[PDB]
Amino acid sequence: QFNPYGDNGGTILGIAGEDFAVLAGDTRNITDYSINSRYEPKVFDCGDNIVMSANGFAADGDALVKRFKNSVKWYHFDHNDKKLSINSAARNIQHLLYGKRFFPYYVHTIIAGLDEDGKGAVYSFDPVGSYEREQCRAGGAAASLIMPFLDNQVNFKNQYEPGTNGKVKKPLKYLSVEEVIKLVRDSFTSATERHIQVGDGLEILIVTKDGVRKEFYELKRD
Amino acid sequence: TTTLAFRFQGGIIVAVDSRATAGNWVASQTVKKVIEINPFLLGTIAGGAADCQFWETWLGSQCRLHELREKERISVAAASKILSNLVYQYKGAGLSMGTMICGYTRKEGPTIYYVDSDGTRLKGDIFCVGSGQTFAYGVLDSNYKWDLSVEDALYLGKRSILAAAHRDAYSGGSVNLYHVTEDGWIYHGNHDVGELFWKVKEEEGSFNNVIG
Amino acid sequence: SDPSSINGGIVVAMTGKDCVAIACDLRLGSQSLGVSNKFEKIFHYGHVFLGITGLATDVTTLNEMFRYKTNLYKLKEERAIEPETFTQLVSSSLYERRFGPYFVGPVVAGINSKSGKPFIAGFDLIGCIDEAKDFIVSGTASDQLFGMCESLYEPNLEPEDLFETISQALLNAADRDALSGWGAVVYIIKKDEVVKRYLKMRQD
Amino acid sequence: TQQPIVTGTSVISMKYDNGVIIAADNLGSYGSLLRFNGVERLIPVGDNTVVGISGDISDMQHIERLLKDLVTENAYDNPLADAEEALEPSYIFEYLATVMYQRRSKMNPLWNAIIVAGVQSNGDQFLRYVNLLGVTYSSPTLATGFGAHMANPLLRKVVDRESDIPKTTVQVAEEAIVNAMRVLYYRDARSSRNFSLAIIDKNTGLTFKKNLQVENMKWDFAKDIKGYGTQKI
Amino acid sequence: MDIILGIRVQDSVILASSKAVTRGISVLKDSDDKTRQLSPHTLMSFAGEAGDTVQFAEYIQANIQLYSIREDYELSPQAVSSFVRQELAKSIRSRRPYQVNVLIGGYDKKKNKPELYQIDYLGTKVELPYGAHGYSGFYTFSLLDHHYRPDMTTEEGLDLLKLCVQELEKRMPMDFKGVIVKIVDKDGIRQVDDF
Amino acid sequence: MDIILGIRVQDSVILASSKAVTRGISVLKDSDDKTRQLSPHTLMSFAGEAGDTVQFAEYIQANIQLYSIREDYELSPQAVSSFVRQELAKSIRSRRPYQVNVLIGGYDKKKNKPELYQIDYLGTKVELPYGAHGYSGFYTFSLLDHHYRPDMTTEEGLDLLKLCVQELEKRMPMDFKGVIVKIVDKDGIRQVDDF
Amino acid sequence: TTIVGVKFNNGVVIAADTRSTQGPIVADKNCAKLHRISPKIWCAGAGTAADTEAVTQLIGSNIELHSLYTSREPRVVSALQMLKQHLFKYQGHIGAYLIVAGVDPTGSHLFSIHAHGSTDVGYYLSLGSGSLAAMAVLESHWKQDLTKEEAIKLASDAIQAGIWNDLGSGSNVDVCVMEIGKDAEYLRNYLTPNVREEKQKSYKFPRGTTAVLKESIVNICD
Amino acid sequence: TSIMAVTFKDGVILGADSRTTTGAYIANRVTDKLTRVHDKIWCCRSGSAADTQAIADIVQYHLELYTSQYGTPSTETAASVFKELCYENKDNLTAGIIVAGYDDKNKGEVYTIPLGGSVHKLPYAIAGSGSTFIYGYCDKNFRENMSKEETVDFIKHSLSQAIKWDGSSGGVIRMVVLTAAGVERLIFYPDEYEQL
Amino acid sequence: TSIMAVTFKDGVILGADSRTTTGAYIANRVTDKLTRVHDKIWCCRSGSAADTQAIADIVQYHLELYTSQYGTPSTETAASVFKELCYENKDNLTAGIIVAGYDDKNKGEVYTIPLGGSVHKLPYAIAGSGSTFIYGYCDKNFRENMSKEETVDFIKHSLSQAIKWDGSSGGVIRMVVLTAAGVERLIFYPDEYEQL
Ligand SMILES: *[C@@](C)(CO)[C@](*)(O)[C@H](Cc1ccccc1)NC(=O)[C@H](Cc1ccc(OC)cc1)NC(=O)[C@H](C)NC(=O)CN1CCOCC1
Ligand SMILES: *[C@@](C)(CO)[C@](*)(O)[C@H](Cc1ccccc1)NC(=O)[C@H](Cc1ccc(OC)cc1)NC(=O)[C@H](C)NC(=O)CN1CCOCC1
Ligand SMILES: *[C@@](C)(CO)[C@](*)(O)[C@H](Cc1ccccc1)NC(=O)[C@H](Cc1ccc(OC)cc1)NC(=O)[C@H](C)NC(=O)CN1CCOCC1
Ligand SMILES: *[C@@](C)(CO)[C@](*)(O)[C@H](Cc1ccccc1)NC(=O)[C@H](Cc1ccc(OC)cc1)NC(=O)[C@H](C)NC(=O)CN1CCOCC1
Ligand SMILES: [Mg+2]
Ligand SMILES: [Mg+2]
Ligand SMILES: [Mg+2]
Repeated sequence: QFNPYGDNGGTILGIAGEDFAVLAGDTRNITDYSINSRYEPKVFDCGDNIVMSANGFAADGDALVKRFKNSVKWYHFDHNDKKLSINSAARNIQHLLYGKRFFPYYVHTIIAGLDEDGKGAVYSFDPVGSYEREQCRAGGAAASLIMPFLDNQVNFKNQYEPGTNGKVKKPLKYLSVEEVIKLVRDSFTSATERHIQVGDGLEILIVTKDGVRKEFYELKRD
Repeated sequence: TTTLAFRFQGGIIVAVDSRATAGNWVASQTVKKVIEINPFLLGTIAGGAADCQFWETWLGSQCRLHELREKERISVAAASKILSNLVYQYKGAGLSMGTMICGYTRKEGPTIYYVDSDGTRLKGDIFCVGSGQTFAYGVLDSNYKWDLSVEDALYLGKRSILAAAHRDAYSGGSVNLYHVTEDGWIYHGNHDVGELFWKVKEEEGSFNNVIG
Repeated sequence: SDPSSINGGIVVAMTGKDCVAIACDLRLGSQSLGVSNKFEKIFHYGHVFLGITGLATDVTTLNEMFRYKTNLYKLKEERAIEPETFTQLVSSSLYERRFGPYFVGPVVAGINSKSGKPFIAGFDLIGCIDEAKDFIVSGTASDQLFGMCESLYEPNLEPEDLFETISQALLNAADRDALSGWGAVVYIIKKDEVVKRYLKMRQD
Repeated sequence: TQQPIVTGTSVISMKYDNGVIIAADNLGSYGSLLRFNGVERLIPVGDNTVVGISGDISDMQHIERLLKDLVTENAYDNPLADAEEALEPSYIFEYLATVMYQRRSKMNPLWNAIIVAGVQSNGDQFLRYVNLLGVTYSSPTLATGFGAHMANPLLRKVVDRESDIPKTTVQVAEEAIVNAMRVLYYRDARSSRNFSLAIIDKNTGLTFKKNLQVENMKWDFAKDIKGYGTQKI
Repeated sequence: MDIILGIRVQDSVILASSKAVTRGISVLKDSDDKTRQLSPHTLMSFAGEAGDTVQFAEYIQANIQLYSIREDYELSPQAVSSFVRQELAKSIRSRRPYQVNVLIGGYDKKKNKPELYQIDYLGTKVELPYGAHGYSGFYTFSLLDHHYRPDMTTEEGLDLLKLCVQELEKRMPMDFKGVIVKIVDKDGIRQVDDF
Repeated sequence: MDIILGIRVQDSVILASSKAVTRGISVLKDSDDKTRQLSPHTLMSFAGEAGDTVQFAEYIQANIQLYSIREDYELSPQAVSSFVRQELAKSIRSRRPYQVNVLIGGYDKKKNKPELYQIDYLGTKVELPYGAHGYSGFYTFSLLDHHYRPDMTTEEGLDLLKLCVQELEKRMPMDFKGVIVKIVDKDGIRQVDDF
Repeated sequence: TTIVGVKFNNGVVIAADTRSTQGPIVADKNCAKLHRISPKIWCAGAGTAADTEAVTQLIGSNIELHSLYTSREPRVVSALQMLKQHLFKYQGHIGAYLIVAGVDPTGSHLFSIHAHGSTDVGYYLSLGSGSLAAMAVLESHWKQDLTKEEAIKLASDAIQAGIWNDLGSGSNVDVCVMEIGKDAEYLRNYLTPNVREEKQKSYKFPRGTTAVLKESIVNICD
Repeated sequence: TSIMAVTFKDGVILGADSRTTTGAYIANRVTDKLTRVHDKIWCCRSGSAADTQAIADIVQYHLELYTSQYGTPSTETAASVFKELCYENKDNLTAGIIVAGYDDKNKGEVYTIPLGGSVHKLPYAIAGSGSTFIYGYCDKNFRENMSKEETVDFIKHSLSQAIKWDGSSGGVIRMVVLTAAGVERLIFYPDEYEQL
Repeated sequence: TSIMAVTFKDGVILGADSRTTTGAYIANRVTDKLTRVHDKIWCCRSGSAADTQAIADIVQYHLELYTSQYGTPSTETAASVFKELCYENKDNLTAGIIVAGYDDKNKGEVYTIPLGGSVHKLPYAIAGSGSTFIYGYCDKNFRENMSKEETVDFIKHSLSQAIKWDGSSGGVIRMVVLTAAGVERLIFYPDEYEQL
């Protein structure tokens, strides 16, 4: 019998700073045990300082991004070129996903950008439209590997202040763009070591008030 | 999920956990399971995350349209029945929703309505809904009285979620407290189980099963 | 009805400079119901330490079995069994039940008393030995542990530092798994002293 | 819900310095039966694009008609149909990709794997893949079916990344493709000796080669092999 | 067979077990005692598949009584629980396993300490301050997490047990026809007739 | 939803309906009223699939009330029961049928006679001196076969009903949390508060 | 797995990758798939990991006892016969896919065995998930009358094809050369083209970061 | 597989392709499907490689032990041993075997043993997946008491067609000639037989 | 079924057996599987009798309506209409049809349409259950630009073998000759073709 879904592998990662936000994703694309492409981007600039990635089944992923990109376009036409805020984009995406509740897009979606106070924002979705704003989110095949590392290093979970008898927690603070990119690169190299569907290359999209910058890094090709 | 809400002398207490699951994977620890429909209406949610989130946000829109059309805030009964009639249309399609529409109006007084995705709609004084409802019921029922103070009632709701957060593997993260009075709902803060458990253990002398 | 994920639990092991560490959580449940918060998963036979995850009845049975076998070993050999030798014994015993296996994920850890070399190893349920320089992971949050260990770990860590790394690897991995947690224990093993520490972790 | 009946096997392709190469054998299999031997599975669109199709042949013939009809429709009310407003490889691909995904979304797929090879108007090499699921991807080398498993490894030794494309000539690239086709003939049970090859260069244009054969085959070592183990005679 | 509870307090172990025996849409009996005395200071309650439960309980009882006669000595609760666990651990990989869950409440005379062991049909043993099998645990564990203290008396333990039964009678779907309560301490085993 | 009974006596119809609403291993409510007043002298109790029950009961209620307003006249119990049956008879061959069983107790003011109708989810109507849906009937029918007389009073009918509830509380596996009893006679519908 | 075997002038060479998988996760990044049956008879294993280890040890044990009984150096055909009869008896349930090779008084030999107990003979062979990637290379570059150095190159190249192009294979290349008249040389980690790059950051925690409840000395002595 | 055995004036000739498949992948393109169970008693193997191989080994063992006690066995005897194994284990085997041998008294003989485990003595026999495509050709072209060169051409042309149409058949065409003269191995490559 | 169509010098000839089976029972032993969709455009039907019959009737209707408006249709046009029906209803049909026709410009033409609904223009075509057994024979014996007598012999010998080996084929051998001369029906009985 025909099976309409497939698994294209890979993994994605979003981190928010004080005045910036990053959305990273590996450039590998696979089916079963074969590599389809070593460089197939899945993190996209969607305009209005919103970056998006829908990792899982690439056909559904591309379809969704394509529809959201189109949603942004028609938002400008219908509302006098108004900038789509990150919170508004997130709610719009929920309706796109939930629209296919009974024949879902097999993707874990993450968007990143700046909120209306100019502060870094990461939103993340389940396949059918459930969403939540966070400082931190990993998605995709290697999400189970990367996410707990982020809890530890971004939100300082399970870390206490030395010599305080485990009574005072390590204080929360924003990370610099330099420190965030370090965590991203280490997250992906670690994931590449232990997950077969992750590797080849890493592409990071950084979002500041100035615009959207890109950075590329090699990953292990085995 | 574990969610509860109970009626008492001083209004309604509403308490929920904050964990989301994808099987045995902990998807989140910081999820909002109380939707604020209006200053006098709250909706707890349990079940499918998207179904709950989507349809309760939708419910709020229908309640807003009611007060625009009728120049009057919607009743708790009418609000709960909009949602129950909606899910009933989808009966069999596979929606998963366990909600408790809690609020106050002049004609009704403090009212709680249990509504779920297979069409059941029940008015009542006490309800616990979710994977850890039984754990919450155990603590809540054994300590419940109508004459509880606002201070004691708030704590009992908090302590009941904590109990379930501990035992139920699919509940935890943190406790979100609310108190509904004649003047509307009042938020009583987010309480992380990471600190709350040990605070309760030490002060109350409970949780002797755990290695202190 | 998946034996490996009924009771829940995790074990992790690491090497350092002239030392090894092995750690485990304390949860035993029946699917969603948490039952016990005292269920330790690490055992020792002389100076050789064995951690076991998976179906709890088999965890208990295998501990009793390896105690049995190592006791007879010591009586006949007139010496304590070494980690390398014990690793082979575990593999033999698991593969003996090839078509009716113990649903477990064992982890051997210890320092060879003759050479002084730190040693760790892991197994699948059927006996396949997984030897490693750096670390071994096992249990319902193995994916999580792999991610934590692969990023946090570095070679030649001192015992006091190694304790922090392994503890943080376990704690943060356990908090992303529903069937793991509810307390934790860490063994720091030096050539001729062993320190056992109970960690404070979130109880949900 | 379909099942493929008459099927075509591997389609292989790669980029080189000035353009792209694509190839596919001339077989129409009917399960294990090698039923039809004169099947062309490379279909040119204009003088700058070649669509290579594997999978169900009935659906391939449907796609042929769609492309044939696309050329006609593009010519309507279009004075620049053979110039600035000619059909690009990217246009042809996106059209097919749209169809493939729409059909899978209706649970009635075109049971194929497609590779669109061509050269754009600005000289850029175009090479992209799409299949019955609507999954799309691009790479310096692309292959379908057994080609993905056996051809790609060989073609990636020539062009392993983007920077290797300018360093690869048409002579080197074609030789790798022809070698890959031989390896596939050795090892794919639903392949044939006869095949077609197409080169789309930005300078010399479209060169379509028919009735090629796998040659220089190593079979001589077979005579020394006896039994499966202990047998000597 | 459904509800079996256990609470270990300062100087005793208290076992509560439901009296209902149901088959189909009929409660065949409402006065059923779901325990066996394994030895003078060791009591085992049980619940599970029909027939298997009593057959297993009595089989264990026979073996422990045989040991007592042979050695003229009572086996410790820890030793009995280990024996029981091993029997269930054998069973689970048999042609037809015993589908029986048990609680073993005993008073160790050498240590002068009460002990409560919870063992499921797989052979999963745990020592606990309080235990339960079946759906009961989903209510009683959280309740006991709150109200239990380690230094409680037997009388306090019975009130704590009454609190569990009341909750179960309120929230459980099935009518389990109340419970038979038994206390295990230094003076042996005795039944609370009025509960 | 589980236990709904009905007894027609000399001058009235008595409906008894269980108060429990259960889902999973939790009794969510123990004071649930499983009836709707269709008209001043006609009462319908119901039981079946969750959601369907109330949705159907209220839908019927709305239709009968609409008829009452339009004609300024109360429909006879026989007429109401026929309308209800037809709705269920349509339902059973729908895409998703109402899985609801009902009892319709009414007092016919023209005939001065009480009437009890039993209709299942298939649209199977029968007029009876006493009726029941679900597993209740397996106990109550034989009991009423013995103790029922056609010329009984309402007070005698309530004692006869108490005899049924006692038997169900003794032999039924599930705790149905007692019953709400309602009487339908020449003076209309009223609820017995102490049962 | 990816495993190969190549015959040459005066002997035979076998090779293998060093990746072990459980699902999509890499269980072991440097496992040993080349197995010694006897001093000059070695065996490359693919399939169920424990089965390849167990079946090769069992036959190796019985080969040793046979060699002592007969006062003769063991032959490859004996190992072949014992392996296939064992595997056949278990009707494929022992999931071992082996390439058996070695030198003995009869000469140099190269065979493959499948889990169900069927054996093949060849000058070049490949088994495992990356056998197609390897066989593509072997079919392209193999010729009659290979030298020792040429055979090692061809074998390792065939393993590399699996390492890079197959997700079920990775890490390093192990080789074992079995030449006639000489000792068999086992080249553990002959190539290591997948070295982990320097991490961006050291995650060494400040001492006292972890909260502790209890301490105790464990007694390991008598 | 495509396999066949053909009797002729001087004896009998066995023929086979060289393709082994695991699905659509060719695991071995130079397979030897003609196997010796005795000096001048050979067989063609089709079906499960593991099964036919295990059977042929047992038969070889039985006939070696027969020869030690009772001298050279007949071709019929060999076929009987094959049958006994195939028939008694029919539930667990997928083996279609053609037995061919040369006696001096009985000359060339061919016995075919299909899946069921039945025995059929024939002038010539064809079997395996690719044999379906050459029933028509072989029936029209076979003659009794052919010469060696005629029989080699008959097998070569037959297997050439079987290979051409069957995807599960291919590679080289191996043949084994059984006569009073001795045993002769023949091979024929694609470049020759494809263009017949 | 066994069916075939063969082009030759003067035009094209269609051939077929006459056996219709419902399981192992022969429902009709004198079936006419060669059907007219136009004056000199005929087809051979294999697969489901009901399906191929319903299709052929629709095609006959379309070509009659084509002739009323645009004059005589080409053989290619006829094959296209068959294809359109077979392809678009592939999920609900089991029809393997061979279309054969004679134009004056294009001479003899043969199009085969397998289960999928694909079209294949060929010099000759074979189809149906019994065709498997004659791929070898037909490939070796077919030549282009044969005479009428040669083509009749080719079809007769081919279908004779297909019938001999296929249980689902039998009875008489019907043939239909399409040339400029006109349309000629031929029949051949068992007593003749069996002993070829
Ligand atoms: C507890 C954790 C029980 O799991 C709660 O019910 C919790 C409530 C909640 C409310 C708001 C936001 C988040 C969470 N529910 C979940 O965490 C929920 C559990 C669940 C999963 C699947 C279900 O099948 C219908 C029913 C309940 N988790 C999710 O919804 C997760 C995050 N998402 C998915 O599993 C995505 N699936 C949903 C079903 O459709 C396919 C995709
Ligand atoms: C490559 C990696 C396959 O992807 C190789 O075949 C490799 C061979 C090998 C040999 C010796 C030492 C290490 C590695 N095989 C594996 O790594 C193997 C992959 C595999 C998983 C499941 C299989 O069948 C269900 C077959 C092959 N991995 C394992 O054997 C791991 C260590 N164990 C398991 O996955 C658990 N087993 C338990 C026994 O039942 C099968 C699953
Ligand atoms: C042709 C290819 C098919 O008819 C031949 O019969 C050929 C005969 C042969 C092969 C090698 C040496 C001598 C003779 N058979 C095969 O190539 C055979 C195909 C086959 C597989 C399974 C069968 O049913 C059990 C029947 C035929 N190939 C194999 O045996 C290969 C080596 N193994 C597999 O494909 C794995 N099988 C094992 C059995 O279970 C299914 C998977
Ligand atoms: C030979 C016999 C088989 O290949 C031919 O194809 C022949 C073609 C033919 C028959 C009559 C007139 C013109 C052409 N086909 C049959 O004889 C056919 C066999 C067949 C049955 C079902 C099939 O799949 C749907 C395919 C082939 N026989 C029939 O159609 C007979 C009349 N009916 C049945 O056997 C009843 N079938 C109806 C379809 O569902 C299964 C039961
Ligand atoms: Mg790889
Ligand atoms: Mg929890
Ligand atoms: Mg016939």
